[PDB]
Amino acid sequence: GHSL
Amino acid sequence: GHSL
Amino acid sequence: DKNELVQKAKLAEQAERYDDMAACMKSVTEQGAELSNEERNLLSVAYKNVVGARRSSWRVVSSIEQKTGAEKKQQMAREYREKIETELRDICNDVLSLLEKFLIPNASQAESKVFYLKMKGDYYRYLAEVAAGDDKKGIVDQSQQAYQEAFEISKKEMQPTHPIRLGLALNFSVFYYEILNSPEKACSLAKTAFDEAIAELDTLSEESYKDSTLIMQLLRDNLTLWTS
Amino acid sequence: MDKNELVQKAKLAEQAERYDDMAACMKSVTEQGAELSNEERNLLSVAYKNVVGARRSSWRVVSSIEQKTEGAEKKQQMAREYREKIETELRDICNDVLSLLEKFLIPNASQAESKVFYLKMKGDYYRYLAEVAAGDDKKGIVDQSQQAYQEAFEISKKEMQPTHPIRLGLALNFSVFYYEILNSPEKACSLAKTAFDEAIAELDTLSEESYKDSTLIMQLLRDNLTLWT
Repeated sequence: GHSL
Repeated sequence: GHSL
Repeated sequence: DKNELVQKAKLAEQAERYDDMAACMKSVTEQGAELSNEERNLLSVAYKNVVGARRSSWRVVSSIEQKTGAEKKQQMAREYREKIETELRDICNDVLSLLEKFLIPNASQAESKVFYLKMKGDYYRYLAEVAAGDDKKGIVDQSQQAYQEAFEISKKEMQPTHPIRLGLALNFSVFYYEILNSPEKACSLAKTAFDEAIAELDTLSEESYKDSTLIMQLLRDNLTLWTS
Repeated sequence: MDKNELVQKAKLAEQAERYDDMAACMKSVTEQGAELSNEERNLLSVAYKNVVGARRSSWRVVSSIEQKTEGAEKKQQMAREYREKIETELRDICNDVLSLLEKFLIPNASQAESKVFYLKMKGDYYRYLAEVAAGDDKKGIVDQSQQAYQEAFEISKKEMQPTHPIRLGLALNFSVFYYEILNSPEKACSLAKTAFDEAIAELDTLSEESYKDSTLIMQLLRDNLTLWT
């Protein structure tokens, strides 16, 4: 899961 | 140029 | 001198010396004036790298500690993970102190408030990643309160394509997914943010459209990964 | 502390990519005075390679910014001052390694392989000093690098097979010294080409343990030859  |  | 510190921080970033870059931006922050967009980005990029190294190290060592059985080696991984945890907490507490003492009470602009409150949410979420018991609950509550206030202000004040508003939705959805184990809420947040931006593409600004369309792609990536 | 714990800590630090921790652990192991096993040798070399490599990479970046800011004196002065700070860290790390080599590692080397390995290392860390040397000191630094490489070269030529990865690795780094430090393309190319051809003529002396390292270094040798021509 990509966070900023 | 490449070194190890 | 502020200009010199900012210029030094830009050099440190190119050199990939993130401790140096964080120390410069911390000194800028401690002077007490509101930060420009540039200095805000430099401070956030600096600490994200300083904390990111520990988060990565923590995951690796915690994974080694769990996959060992061999009691002596497992003790050593536990103690090293604990050491890495102490650095991580010290970095987060540093950032969160700056946010509390200077940045949030001084933020005169909606955009800056959202930025700093998002950052406050992020650094409590990093603390929640490694927190344990009654401690974890208070930390998780602090992360959600910051994200929720940031979320409300961004919806009132910013266009749906604004990179800060989109980045907040991205990280808030990650919080719901991995901290609150709530993929349906995470997907709903990410999907609504994407759909509201794509219904309003005319609010894209030439200065920011590359950031915006990149974060929209990241939101849909997460959507894609979570619903499969 | 206890050496086995320090080594295990070093291996953990390597996985975590905390190379400062890894180097600190292996430096303590080295200072206990006992000859390093092959595994300990490799750990020490990897740690300091990463610790010094971080500064060498930052130095190249900042030094390039310095050149690109010619005609903008405020920015260029700041890039120069930052380069000189990085250079001080770089010298400190190299002096650290070189002192370990002098006091513990080279005197303890009981095999030709270990001798060559540590002499090559000495040649390497003097070469990194030469990359950022300026004044009266440079020619002596360059000479120390050359003498270390030369000693390793003679030993390896007498005691190791052409396909041995430490012999090949020495030829690689020595040829880079000739090209980048001595400014001698012909000696660089002659060394790299001879090492390659001698190895390629003796491929069946490759062991299963080392053929991947050896064939990799051969490729690197020919890469350098291509670039240098």
